[PDB]
Amino acid sequence: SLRSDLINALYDENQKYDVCGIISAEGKIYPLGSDTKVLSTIFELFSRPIINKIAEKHGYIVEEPKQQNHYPDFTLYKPSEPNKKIAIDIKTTYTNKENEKIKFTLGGYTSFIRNNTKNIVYPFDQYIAHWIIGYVYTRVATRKSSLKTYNINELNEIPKPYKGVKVFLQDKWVIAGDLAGSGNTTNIGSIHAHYKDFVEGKGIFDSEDEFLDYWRNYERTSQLRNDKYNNISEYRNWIYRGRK
Amino acid sequence: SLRSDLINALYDENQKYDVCGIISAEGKIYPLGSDTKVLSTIFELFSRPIINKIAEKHGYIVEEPKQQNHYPDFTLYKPSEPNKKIAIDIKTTYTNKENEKIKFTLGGYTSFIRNNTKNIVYPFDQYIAHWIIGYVYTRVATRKSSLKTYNINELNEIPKPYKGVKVFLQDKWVIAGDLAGSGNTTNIGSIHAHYKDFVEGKGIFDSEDEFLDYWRNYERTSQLRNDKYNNISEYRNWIYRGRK
DNA sequence: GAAGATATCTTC
DNA sequence: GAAGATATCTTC
Repeated sequence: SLRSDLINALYDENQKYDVCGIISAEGKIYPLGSDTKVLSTIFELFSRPIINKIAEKHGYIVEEPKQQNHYPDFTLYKPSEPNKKIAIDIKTTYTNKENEKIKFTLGGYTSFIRNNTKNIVYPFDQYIAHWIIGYVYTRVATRKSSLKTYNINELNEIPKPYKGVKVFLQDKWVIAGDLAGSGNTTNIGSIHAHYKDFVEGKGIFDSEDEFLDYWRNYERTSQLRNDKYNNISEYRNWIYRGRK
Repeated sequence: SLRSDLINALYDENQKYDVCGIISAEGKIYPLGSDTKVLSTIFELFSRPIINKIAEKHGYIVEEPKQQNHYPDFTLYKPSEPNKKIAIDIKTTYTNKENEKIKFTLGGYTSFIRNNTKNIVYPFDQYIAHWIIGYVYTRVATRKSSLKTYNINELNEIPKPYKGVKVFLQDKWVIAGDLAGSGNTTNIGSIHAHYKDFVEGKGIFDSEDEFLDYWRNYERTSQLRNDKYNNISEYRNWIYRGRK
């Protein structure tokens, strides 16, 4: 499908290429940093051409936000299906040691999921799928060699600020958890699990609708949540007790 | 001085080079996006090797954070002078037009400026200077070639996601304003001005200490601030009335 | 201007 | 766990 094609394209691309720096048109190379502020951006840019290749070959139009801070990174839709859009968002996190638990922030829980037109390229109801391309890299301490510029034929001399980058595509609802991903920035937290649970889709919500509802009624602070619900069990009991 | 040499070196690199993408060790090129989450990271890395070079020419050890959200981007210091460290931060903003007013977020007003050791590589009292390397770009839109990947002999075809980047170096207190630069994430706001005034140093505070005192006592919300002070003027009257 | 969005992590 | 930090922007 588009999806299985996308993931194979993703793994493939990830297996064959290791990003090492930013190149200037004049040919000069600036190495990278080993922090997520850098790598999430790098990984976002690394994905762009892959998603578009695969998308294109499946008859889908690829549209990026024109304005800043509008979900999603990538809006996909067959021209014949304007109301069957697929939102693709790229998220990154790190691991201190290769093979340890990860967790992602899954976007706002007080923005577009609460306001059909807020911070989004197309009204939310126009999307049928919300996919997450999650990159995970193992941190690598910066070396002195990073503080230098490089030439095109010194690429492998350039040090990488990561090790073990693994990628996955999964449905946002299937990887969502019941714990906030951020505090002041009110993000949905994903499940706290190892890379494979994200691939295999080891979620905790029964459907995409349960996901959306839990998050639509999640209170911003623990004080407010402790008198309503704070985890999937208490949500269900809250639904049961009549919402409440 | 380290500073005039830094500013000049910055000017010149920015003048001789245009960042146009990320490069993989294998030579494949993914072009850049047009938002600041990309360009800030890009201008940030661009600056790394320039700052390092000038600091070493001037006999200064350069230190980046080991830790992730620890100011400053660069801690420069002469071995001989451990308590006379200089903090350097790279910040980016954009203009829809080519020469319009700009403003920067100058970092938190509730972290290291309030707790000597919070979110900072070295205690705040070991820094005798806090510099800002500011980048401004005019946003340009495209895609007629941004969603493809290029090869090294193709750097020329790549579209650059910006126009008119300008860079300046200035003491944070000298460009600090009196209005928050962010709400929930509590950032210091710079002055709202033209590129020239930042270069110039057309600030509003009397001294770095007035800058720090204003910001250390700034209430997080307007409700709290309307009963105290909300601008340099009211703050001064507040100092006068006996810090009350 | 004020508050809260964009994404992700560390601190408390 | 919660809350608040990292940086910058848009929305209100």
